[PDB]
Amino acid sequence: QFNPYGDNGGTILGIAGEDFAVLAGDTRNITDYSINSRYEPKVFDCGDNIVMSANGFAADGDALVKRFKNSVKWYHFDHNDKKLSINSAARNIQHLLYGKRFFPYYVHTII
Amino acid sequence: FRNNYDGDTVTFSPTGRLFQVEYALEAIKQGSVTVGLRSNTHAVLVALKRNADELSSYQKKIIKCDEHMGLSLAGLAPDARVLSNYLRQQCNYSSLVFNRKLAVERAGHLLCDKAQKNTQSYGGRPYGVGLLIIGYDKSGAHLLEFQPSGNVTELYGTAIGARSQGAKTYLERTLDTFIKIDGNPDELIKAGVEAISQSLRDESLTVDNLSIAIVGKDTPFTIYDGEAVAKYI
Amino acid sequence: MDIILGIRVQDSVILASSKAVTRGISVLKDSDDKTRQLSPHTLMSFAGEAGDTVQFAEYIQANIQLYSIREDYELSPQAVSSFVRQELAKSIRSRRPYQVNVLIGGYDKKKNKPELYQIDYLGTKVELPYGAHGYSGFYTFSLLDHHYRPDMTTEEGLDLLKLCVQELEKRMPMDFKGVIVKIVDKDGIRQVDDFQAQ
Amino acid sequence: MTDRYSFSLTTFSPSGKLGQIDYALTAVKQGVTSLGIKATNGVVIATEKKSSSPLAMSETLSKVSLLTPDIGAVYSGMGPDYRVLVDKSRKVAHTSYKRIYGEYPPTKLLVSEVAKIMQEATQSGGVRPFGVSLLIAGHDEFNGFSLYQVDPSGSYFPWKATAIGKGSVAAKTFLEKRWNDELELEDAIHIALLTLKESVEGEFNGDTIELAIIGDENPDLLGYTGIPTDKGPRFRKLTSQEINDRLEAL
Amino acid sequence: GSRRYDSRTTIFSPEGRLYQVEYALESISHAGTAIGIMASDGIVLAAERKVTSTLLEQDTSTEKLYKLNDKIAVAVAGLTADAEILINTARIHAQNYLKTYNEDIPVEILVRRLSDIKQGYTQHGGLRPFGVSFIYAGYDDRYGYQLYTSNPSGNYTGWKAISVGANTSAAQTLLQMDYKDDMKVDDAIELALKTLSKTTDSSALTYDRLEFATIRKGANDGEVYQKIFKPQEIKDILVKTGIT
Amino acid sequence: GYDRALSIFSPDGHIFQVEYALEAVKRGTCAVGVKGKNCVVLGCERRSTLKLQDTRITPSKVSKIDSHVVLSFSGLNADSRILIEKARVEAQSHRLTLEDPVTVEYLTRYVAGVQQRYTQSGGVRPFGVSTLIAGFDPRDDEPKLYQTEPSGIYSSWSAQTIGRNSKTVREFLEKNYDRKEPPATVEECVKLTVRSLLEVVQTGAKNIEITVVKPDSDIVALSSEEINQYVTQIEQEKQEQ
Amino acid sequence: GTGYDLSNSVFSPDGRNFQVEYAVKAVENGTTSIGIKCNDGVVFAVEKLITSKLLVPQKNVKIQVVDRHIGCVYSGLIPDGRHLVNRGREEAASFKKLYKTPIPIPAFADRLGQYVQAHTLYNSVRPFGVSTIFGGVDKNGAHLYMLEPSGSYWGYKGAATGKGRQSAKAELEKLVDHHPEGLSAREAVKQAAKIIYLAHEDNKEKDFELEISWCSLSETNGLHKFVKGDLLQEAIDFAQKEIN
Amino acid sequence: AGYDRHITIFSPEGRLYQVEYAFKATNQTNINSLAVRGKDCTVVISQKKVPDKLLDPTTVSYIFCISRTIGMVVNGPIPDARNAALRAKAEAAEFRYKYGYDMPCDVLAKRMANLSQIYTQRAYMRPLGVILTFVSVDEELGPSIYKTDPAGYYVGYKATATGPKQQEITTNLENHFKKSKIDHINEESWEKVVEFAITHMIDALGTEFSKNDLEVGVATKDKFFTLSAENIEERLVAIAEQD
Amino acid sequence: DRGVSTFSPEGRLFQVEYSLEAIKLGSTAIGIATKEGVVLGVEKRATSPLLESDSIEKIVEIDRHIGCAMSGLTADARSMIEHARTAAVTHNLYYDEDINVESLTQSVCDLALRFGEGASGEERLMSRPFGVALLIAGHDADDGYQLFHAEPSGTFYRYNAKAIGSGSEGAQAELLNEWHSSLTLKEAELLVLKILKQVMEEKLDENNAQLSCITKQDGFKIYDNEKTAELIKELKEKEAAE
Repeated sequence: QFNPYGDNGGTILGIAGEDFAVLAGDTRNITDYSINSRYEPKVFDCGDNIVMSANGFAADGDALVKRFKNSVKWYHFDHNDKKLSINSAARNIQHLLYGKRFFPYYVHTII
Repeated sequence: FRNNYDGDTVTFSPTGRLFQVEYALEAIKQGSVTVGLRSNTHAVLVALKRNADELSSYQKKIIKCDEHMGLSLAGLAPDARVLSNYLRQQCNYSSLVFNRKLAVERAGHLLCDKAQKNTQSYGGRPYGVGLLIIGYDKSGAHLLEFQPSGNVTELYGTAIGARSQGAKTYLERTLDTFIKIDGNPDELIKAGVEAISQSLRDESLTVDNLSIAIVGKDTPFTIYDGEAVAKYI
Repeated sequence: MDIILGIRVQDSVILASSKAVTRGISVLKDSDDKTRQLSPHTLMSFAGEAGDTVQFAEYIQANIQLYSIREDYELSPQAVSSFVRQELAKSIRSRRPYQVNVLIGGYDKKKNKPELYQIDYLGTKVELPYGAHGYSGFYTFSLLDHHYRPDMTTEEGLDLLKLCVQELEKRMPMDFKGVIVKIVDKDGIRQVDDFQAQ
Repeated sequence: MTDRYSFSLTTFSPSGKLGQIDYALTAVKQGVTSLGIKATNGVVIATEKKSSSPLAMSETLSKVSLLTPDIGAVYSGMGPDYRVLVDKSRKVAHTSYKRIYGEYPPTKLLVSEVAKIMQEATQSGGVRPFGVSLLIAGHDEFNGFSLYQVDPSGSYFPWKATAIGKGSVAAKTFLEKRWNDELELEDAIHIALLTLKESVEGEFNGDTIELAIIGDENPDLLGYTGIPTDKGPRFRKLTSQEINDRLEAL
Repeated sequence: GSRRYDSRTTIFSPEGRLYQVEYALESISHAGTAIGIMASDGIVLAAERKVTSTLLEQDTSTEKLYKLNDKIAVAVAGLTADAEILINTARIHAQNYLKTYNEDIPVEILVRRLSDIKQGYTQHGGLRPFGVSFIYAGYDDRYGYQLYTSNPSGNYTGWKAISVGANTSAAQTLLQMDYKDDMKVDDAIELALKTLSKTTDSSALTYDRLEFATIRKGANDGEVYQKIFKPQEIKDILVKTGIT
Repeated sequence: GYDRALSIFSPDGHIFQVEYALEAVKRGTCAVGVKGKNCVVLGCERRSTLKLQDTRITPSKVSKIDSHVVLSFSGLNADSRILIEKARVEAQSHRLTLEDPVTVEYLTRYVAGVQQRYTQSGGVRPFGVSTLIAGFDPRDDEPKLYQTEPSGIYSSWSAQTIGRNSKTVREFLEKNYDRKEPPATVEECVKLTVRSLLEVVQTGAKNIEITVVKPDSDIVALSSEEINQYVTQIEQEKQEQ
Repeated sequence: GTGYDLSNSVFSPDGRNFQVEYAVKAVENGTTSIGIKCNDGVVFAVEKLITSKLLVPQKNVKIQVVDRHIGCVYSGLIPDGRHLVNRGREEAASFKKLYKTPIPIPAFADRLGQYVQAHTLYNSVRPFGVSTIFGGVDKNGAHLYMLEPSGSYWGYKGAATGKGRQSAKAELEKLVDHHPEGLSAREAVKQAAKIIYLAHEDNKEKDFELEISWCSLSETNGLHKFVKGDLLQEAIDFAQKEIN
Repeated sequence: AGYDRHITIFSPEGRLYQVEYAFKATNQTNINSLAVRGKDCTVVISQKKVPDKLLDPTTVSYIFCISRTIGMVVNGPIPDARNAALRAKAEAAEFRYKYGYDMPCDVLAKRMANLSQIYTQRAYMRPLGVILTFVSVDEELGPSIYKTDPAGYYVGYKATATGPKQQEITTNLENHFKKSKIDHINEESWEKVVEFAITHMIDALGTEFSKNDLEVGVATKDKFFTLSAENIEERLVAIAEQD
Repeated sequence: DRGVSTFSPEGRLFQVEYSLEAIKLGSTAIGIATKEGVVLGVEKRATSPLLESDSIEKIVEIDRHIGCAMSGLTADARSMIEHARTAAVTHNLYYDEDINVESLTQSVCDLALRFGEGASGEERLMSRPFGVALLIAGHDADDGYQLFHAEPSGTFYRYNAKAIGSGSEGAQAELLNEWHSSLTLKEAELLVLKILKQVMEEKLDENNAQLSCITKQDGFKIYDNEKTAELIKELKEKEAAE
């Protein structure tokens, strides 16, 4: 029977400094006991000073990131190039995820 | 003639004309002038913006479509909002699906075919806006002219809107010179502001009145207005 | 399940309905009223699956109230019960069926008699002198088969319910926290404020 | 593409006329004469074949049609409109009746299904009325023999005898004079033949006249034996010979 | 394209009337008169068949009087085929109501529904309206014997006596003159036929030109009965009331 | 799929179909509403044209929308039944989802929206109806009376009339209704309502219906006697003069 | 009374569809374009008017490829032409999807034919304002077609449409006569340049650019290809040389 | 205006003008055709005219192979003709697939005649400006000619002709049949039946033909096909000897 | 006849131009934008004395930071206001922020050409343009106080001051004169009151005219009659001072 999900490994870490933030991730992407790649970046600069990682099933991760980057693009067009503040990003992402509440993106996501 | 045949886009006149299309064409001619031109390294749009009062803002004529493409309008502004929005999506699709910047030429074909569908069917109306599209793609710099008849033409330079003929002659004369302004964004823009001046019987181009956009080799599509166009008057 | 008992006496219909609402491991409430007045002489009590129960009753109530205003007239008990039966019979073959069982107690003003209708979630309707849904019949039918007379006053009906409820509180493993008891007669619908100490 | 004619093409004019229905009746007026006569033991329907070329093979064009084993139809007006009405009537006899009750519709019910199809063409978006009047003859156990006329409007009326089309005012007058409640089918057939002769210009015979009856069960037309409660169709088209056999008796 | 051929059936005149409704009523005024009269113990429905011929089968014929329910009937004035469309749906409605409630549909509820169907053709859809006026004779245990009327606009009103079709003003005047509240059914039969007989454009009023029905409490029973008069029965009653 | 645009703008900016719909209202039987200290009364005229009517069964002109709100109208009777029905469905829906009955203003806004919408949708003509909506908000003792018209415009009124000869009866109320001193009794509010119709009904004992609405869902239609008593008393006072 | 010409699918009393006839007028008003069939392929050519120096030379391509082996060129309303070609492209993809083989040119001609005909059946559409010359090579030869606004099409030896169609036809007829066993792809290319140049006397007022494409079994391997650089220039010389 | 003359609704004389006008259109090509039946074959002859020298004469045709057994000649504008052709082909294939036998000629005609009846009744569809002549050797009825027109009419024929000079041919065939007293050409070979057709066409019209002035279709049991220019030449030569 | 989306031979859409005519018949509405806030005023124009004038609701709130005034066929405005509210609340739901005044205005203007008869654009059914113009005023953090004129052609201009309705070219000439960039809120209030005073047929009082404003601190408020009475008084007094 076809399983639409898989697990690509990876661990990610986000820390909020007082006037900086870091978001870190390993670059290993795995499938069971095989290494698919030793360097596959997983943390992305999304524009407007926001970094994002969506970890777990990479195919879902990439879809999500891509969709969020695209949402930043549209935010610019519709709101006269306004900056997408981090809190506004977070709410947006909740709607992206919840939109697939009954077929979830299988990722833990950190911005 | 005219009388009986201009009632909808589904009717030819007895000489084979499409009157609703010509009437839409007519809304362009009464828009505020705008000029496009390009060299091998950049493409430039300049538009004259109309206000309504001295109490009103000046209505925007330049719309950005992607990082490498954008346009100007003369005619019905909401029609431009529709068509540029479609162009935004076409660009976006190309990147999302093919990881590929949409060629300025494909953009023209897509606009032509969208316009066309509104000139052959019942209950539609043509678009009543004209469009100048600049872009910098894998084959360099490009300017396109779109007419709501669906005719899309690739050119070195052009103008559309009221009294556009001035600019169009000026550019037709300047051709060999402005085509060569390679790697000098400011010169080409100055060449465009000269072109646009050939179309003011009007009055005088000012700082809340002039709009300029530019795209080229290492330059994302970008728009200047206000204090940002001061250095060109 | 909940306790849903009806008895039709000479001049009225009495409905008794348990007060507990349990979600799994806790009783979240001991005063829940499992009833909706459909029309001034028609009462409906209900038991079954958690949200469906009140959604269904309230939906029925809305429709009868609509009819009441459209027609400026109060449908007969028998008319209301048929409407409800049809609704439940639809529901049993739909995507997600209302799992709700109802008693309808009405006083028919044109006939001057009370009427008690039992309808389960399949749309199985029967008119009866007394009835129940779920397990409640298993503990109370034998008392009701014994003492029931069609000539009973409202007051005898209550004593007979009292007994029914006591047999329930003895032999039934769940604590249902007593019953709210309502009477439907020629004068409309009233709640017996005391079945705790009556 | 797509029918965007979703408004009525037949509507009321100031005086109350429905023009298109009136105009349809005009088309019927110019149609070739057709008639029906009901006797105590059957019904006969008739009309002239008015072949449009002697190079045509006139037996490949029936104006008299079976709708069910016991019901037949004839028309006056536009033939192509009649033909498709027949298709739809045969079908409706099955979908609205035979597939429900396991028997054929009684005459009046079928007639009323035909009539409704006609009424709808008078009111639905984007169509014209059918340019025909039908005569439908039939038998059923509980009603006996009957004859019905159905017009472009969708109205139907039962008749003892009638004519429609070209010469119908004279033919109806001829029929009022010859009809009585005691006629046997051969008598009716005879009258029908006489009535028809009045409207027919050229050759009059079993090749230029078309005639059917609703009469007794014809078990020899059923196609199988062994079910005693099926005795076969009451509808029968007369042959060229049967018709000529009767013009000596003329 | 198609716009050009659209009559626009659902628009107002500058006076605020609906053209198609008024034109349809015009059409109805040319139809056989139908009369309905209400009494304490029953309702009469009488109607004139417009055009006959001696070859018309009167035995098998119905152009005016149709049963809706065992308790409701209508008289039709206008386009027969249109009336059948409506009558069939009205029959479905009565049954739906019976199925839902296990009670016979009250007369008004049925009348309103049909009138609403009529009103729709007046407001959306672009279709010609139905060229029909109905008189409804019915009985229910709320209001007893009831008489209503509805026309192509989908307006309906109730009446003790009413006419539709040709000559309604003449008919209405006569009815207003001789109708009395305590009238008994047998009287009403007389009144209805006398009125038709005075108002016709026919030379006289013979049996072959009438349809006729009563809704009575059946005389002997305790419950309601609809009698659609056979041609003979009409001949009888035409003599009983002295019109031979 | 019938969607022709029947309500359009014409060159002087009018919408003829809506204008003409008002012409329908103009030709309708007069309706009036007047509000008191603690009541609203709705009066309507019946026609004289034909009086062989069965008044037990003929649709009355004032309809309850819920137990605390009524609606009357002038114009096309059949059109009004569409609005009344939508209104009644909506009042039940509001109770079902909000757990309170509609306010009078809410119900009015609903009906006017329906009316407005039938002036910018394809394939429909506007309603040929204006309405008077009246009653009491749940748990409120302060009376309400609103007016809607084919265009979809609504507003509240101290007193108001619609339909034929509404000019005359308006004129009456404008110089007979004192805002500082609204009718204090049911009795004097009804009187003013009947008085105002008497400007236009002309010998109308039975040619006048009246509906009285009081706080907490207490609505009641007046009978022919009760109304007649009122006509009688108004005539006698006219004849000291 | 008349007005038989206001609406697309109306037969005039002599049986003509005036709207189609008016669509032809828009074609006649277009740039001239042509096609010549040679003995293993086909050549397409077209006149592009230089409205002004401002048009980028070589850049506004008029000739279009369908699938891999079909060229179409048209005169009239250019957007109509594109729309015809978009349809042709769907139509060939579908055929290839289902049948694996690339669409035969006769098959393909009818697909355009049916679609263009379709646009004379209803008043909710307008006819095409183009004539299309098109063709290519298939499993059994070269094929050249022209398709009118009525949807009429046939196979041609040579074909011409637009403002200059009379000179073009006369030139084309000369070829057919003076080469009765065939012409070569190379000869056809030159001959095309010539005819377009001759055709350009009726538009003598403006400057023009020549555009040529071909599909030949021997010269392009049965694939449609634009005539570029050296071969285009040679062809231009021939026409220039032969103009005097 | 004269709206009743633009769509297919009745004129006050109960006519459909659009249908009449569609019949006019059937003559715009100025081609005549005729069909006759053999003992066991069916022949259709149609004039072939190629005005333009720039045309490929092999592609100018009004004769269509509808199915293995059924052929059709059209009198009318080519685009309507091809619309009819594609439909009949689609109908003939689906019938075969749905019911397990080849669509009969008469039934195809009825079907296409019904489609036409609809254009006559629904406003949104124009009639087609064509007359369709269908030919086969039907497995039950033998050689068959069924002809449909823009009114939705159709019937079977012993033989028939269509086009501007329809009548001349028509009267010629009538005369032949008044004499021969039977309803077919009495020849065993299709070759001869083609010879009879051309002969009577020549006599009716008063013209000679080269092999390029005609187009010929033949139905036999289980095949319908058309003749090559060369096939026709052999037949012209034959008529010329003895005559 | 002739279709709803035909162009005139001059290049304008008939229905839209005729729609603009209907707006000229409408009550006057005036907006004035200052650095201290935006003021929105309107003539009520009750059609008769027995009408309760507080039920005339021609100024409405869209969100805390955006309000608008209407003029023309005001019932046409109800669905625009609804779409408007929905767009502001939805933007906040998706982004945890206030919608910009401009984007909100743009969203309302997109409705405008969505009219036709089964057209060749998308799936946009509404039988005619809207017959009502809107003045939309708000505050947002990027562009401060803003006033917009949303028309049924779908175009919207930013203004420092703007009048719409029957008294409009009269009042616009007047605003051309009075408006300067350093106006205070109280000045704007007084200015709007004065100009309605000039162009109204009726004698302006607190019952036949209505004021509102939006500020960043307190949001959009409709002023009650007492507050506006005082401001009318203040204006009569200041005029009677030369």
